[PDB]
Amino acid sequence: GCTVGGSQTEGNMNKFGTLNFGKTSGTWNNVLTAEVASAATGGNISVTCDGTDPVDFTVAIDGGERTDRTLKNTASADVVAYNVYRDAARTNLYVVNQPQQFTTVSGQATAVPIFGAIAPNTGTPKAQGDYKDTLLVTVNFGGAVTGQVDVKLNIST
Repeated sequence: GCTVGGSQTEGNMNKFGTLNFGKTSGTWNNVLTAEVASAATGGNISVTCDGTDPVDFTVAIDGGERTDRTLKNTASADVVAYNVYRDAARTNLYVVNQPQQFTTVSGQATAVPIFGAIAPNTGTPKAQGDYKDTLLVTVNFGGAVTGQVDVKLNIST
């Protein structure tokens, strides 16, 4: 058997972790980054399987609450687009609903890295406040577990 590590059960859902982009003013000049911090330890989500042989699994991430990976501040209608990648260099997007291919490492927890990015926004001021989204991450073992990742950005003064 296999399980997804770092997950917490809360009200008949699994919470895998948080993708927190931090704090910024309503415009910003740099790429904003984040990495999923698991609910349990603040590290990567992972997969562990019993037995010694490697196991094939996939990881698919949806488009969030609005389908287009946008963070939203409820008070305003304002949104900020983002995306998630498997790699630090952002060469490998988690395409919406398309599985990424993994193998477990024998006898070890196997990381499922999730990197977030928000492009610079030098020209369009966003309203102050908390921005949120929730991604659903599905882990399927080729031999299924869905969890929530809470995405966060705060726009301050």
